[PDB]
Amino acid sequence: NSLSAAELTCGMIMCLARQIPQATASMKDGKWERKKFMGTELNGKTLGILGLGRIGREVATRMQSFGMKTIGYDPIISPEVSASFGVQQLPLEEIWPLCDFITVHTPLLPSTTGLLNDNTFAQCKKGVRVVNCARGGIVDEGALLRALQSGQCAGAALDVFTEEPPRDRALVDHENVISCPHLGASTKEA
Ligand SMILES: CC(=O)c1cccc(NS(=O)(=O)c2ccc(C(=O)Nc3nc(-c4cccc(F)c4)cs3)cc2)c1
Repeated sequence: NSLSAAELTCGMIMCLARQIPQATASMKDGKWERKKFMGTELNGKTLGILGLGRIGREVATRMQSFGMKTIGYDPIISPEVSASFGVQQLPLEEIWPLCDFITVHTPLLPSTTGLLNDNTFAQCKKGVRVVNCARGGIVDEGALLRALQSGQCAGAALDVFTEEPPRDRALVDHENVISCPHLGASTKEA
């Protein structure tokens, strides 16, 4: 249930940091491009977790074992509660500039549609990497594409889309985007 989505989320973080999907595609194309796929060490990097329910918490404790600094926001949870599972809660506007990675684990609500958009992408560190394994639309897909084309977002991992399967292929086809056909709950155990 929740663990299958959390596990996919953590797998997406790893794939963004080390470009494994892109590296595998390169190898199967007969190339050996070690320089192109220089990646990111996760230890010491900051992961922003938006939404601190069950799945957000599971992602947090897994990624803490990699030495990631886990910060986040959830308007239902108090900072004292989030501290108990190791997530430093800050106001959203303080979160954007600090994150190397951002992952969303909110319900899809009016307040969370387009949570990442043109405004908040601009508040991020240049080169932020974004994961959406929750619900399509939490990350504004048009804004995400603009951030990818500018370099403001260095990479994105999407398990979900506003339309499934997506009809607009701009995100899926982007070289810095990794994607899955909504596999979040696709394990035999789940
Ligand atoms: C563990 C504990 O003692 C405790 C204490 C109180 C309640 C619970 N219950 S819970 O843990 O199951 C749970 C359930 C729901 C939610 C939740 O609805 N979160 C949402 N976030 C946004 C959100 C909007 C904008 C930006 C953004 F980043 C996030 C919208 S709604 C969060 C946690 C548990």
